[PDB]
Amino acid sequence: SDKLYRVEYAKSGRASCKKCSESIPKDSLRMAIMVQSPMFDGKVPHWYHFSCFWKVGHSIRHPDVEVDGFSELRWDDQQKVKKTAEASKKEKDKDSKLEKALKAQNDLIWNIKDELKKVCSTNDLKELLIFNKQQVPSGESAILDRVADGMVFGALLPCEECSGQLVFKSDAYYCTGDVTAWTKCMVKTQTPNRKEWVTPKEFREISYLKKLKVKKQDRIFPP
Amino acid sequence: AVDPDSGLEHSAHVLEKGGKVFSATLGLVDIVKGTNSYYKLQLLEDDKENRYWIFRSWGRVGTVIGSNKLEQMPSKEDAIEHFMKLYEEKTGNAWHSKNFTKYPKKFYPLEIDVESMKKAMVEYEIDLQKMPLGKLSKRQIQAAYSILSEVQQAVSQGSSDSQILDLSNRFYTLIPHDFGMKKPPLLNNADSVQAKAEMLDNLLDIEVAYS
DNA sequence: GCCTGCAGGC
DNA sequence: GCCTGCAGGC
Ligand SMILES: [Zn+2]
Ligand SMILES: [Zn+2]
Repeated sequence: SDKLYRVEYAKSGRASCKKCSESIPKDSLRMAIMVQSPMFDGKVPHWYHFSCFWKVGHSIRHPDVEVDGFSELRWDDQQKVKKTAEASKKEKDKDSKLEKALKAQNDLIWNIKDELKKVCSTNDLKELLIFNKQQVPSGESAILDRVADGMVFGALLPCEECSGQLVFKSDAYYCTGDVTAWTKCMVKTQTPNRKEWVTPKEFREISYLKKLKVKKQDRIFPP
Repeated sequence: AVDPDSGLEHSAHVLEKGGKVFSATLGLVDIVKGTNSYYKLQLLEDDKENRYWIFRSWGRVGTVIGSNKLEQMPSKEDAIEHFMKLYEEKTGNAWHSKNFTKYPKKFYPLEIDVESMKKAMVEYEIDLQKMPLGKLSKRQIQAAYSILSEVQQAVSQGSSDSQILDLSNRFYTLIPHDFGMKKPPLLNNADSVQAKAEMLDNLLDIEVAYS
């Protein structure tokens, strides 16, 4: 949310690097530092190629939290980031098991997202969100991430106070409703209310992914 | 009154249609994200000619961050259409209507009206410090004081800190301050509320004097 | 805050 | 191919 560094996958190719000053491709790994824009009120991301970021003088010792959106990346890319950052047997086993179950939940989500990208269009996913009484976000990546959460963990029910929609941040689920026309609803819980997912009549690939889902799972959050 | 960042302070005057002073100052505040932004919008006529401009200015209150844009409109009427379009896009509610309905993440309008100089300069600078965006209307100041009473009552209740947040946002939007780059502080402390209350009392006395 | 390359809609 | 709104960039 209010962090300093932020990593993600390119939502478009118009982003110009700040080190090499050359365009960046789409669907590619990219990091950035948030800095106050001298042109208006609010932070802005200065983006950098993954290769160009480390030869500038930024010392990040633990990207596990210092970087926004680190938990929503592919596990191999998370590992690559951790490695580049530098350039109790019962407690250990419990921790390694959680790290392995977290890796399992990660690549499972991404594999479901990939199958969706390969066998669905943009307007296709638009209708899917509307079916389960969910809001339509602004962004292709956003729409994809929400459809994956609704399939696995279930369709989110409205807020109990604002009656608004909830979304997943790095830490937990946040509410995006408007308690008033001035401020926004500030709700945060790692366990929201939600009914089960409903694939419509035209959901031939329901078994193409949902059936494969081992199912009976719940979100595993970072420490 | 014309804005100086446009460079036409002496060259032009604000156009008007009786009670439609084409000059608005809007503000929006959100403390959970630490934003306190202003928006000046003006439609300027020439001092005496058939030349009309549109001026937009934005940024954080009492802070350098924020740029401006002065664009030349073709005629003396379509400029009004652009004015109204941007007004609605930034506030939600219409340019002229009794319904001052607030909108989520949308601005809200603000009603506006010898070694002696070596010190008068400092006095005017501190005046701007107290009023980072200029003079206010007694209507809005009294509304701010009533919201202050609401906040005092809600803190006496010691409950619904979300309502405290909402009321603090409404107030700071109604009364700007030069927080610099600092996040606007919450109004949960009795000392802070009484201090801002006596500040508003001093300002209201100064304004009733100015008559 | 404003600018704009771009994709869906026709 | 045109067009117009906008999610993305800054
Ligand atoms: Zn680069
Ligand atoms: Zn809510």
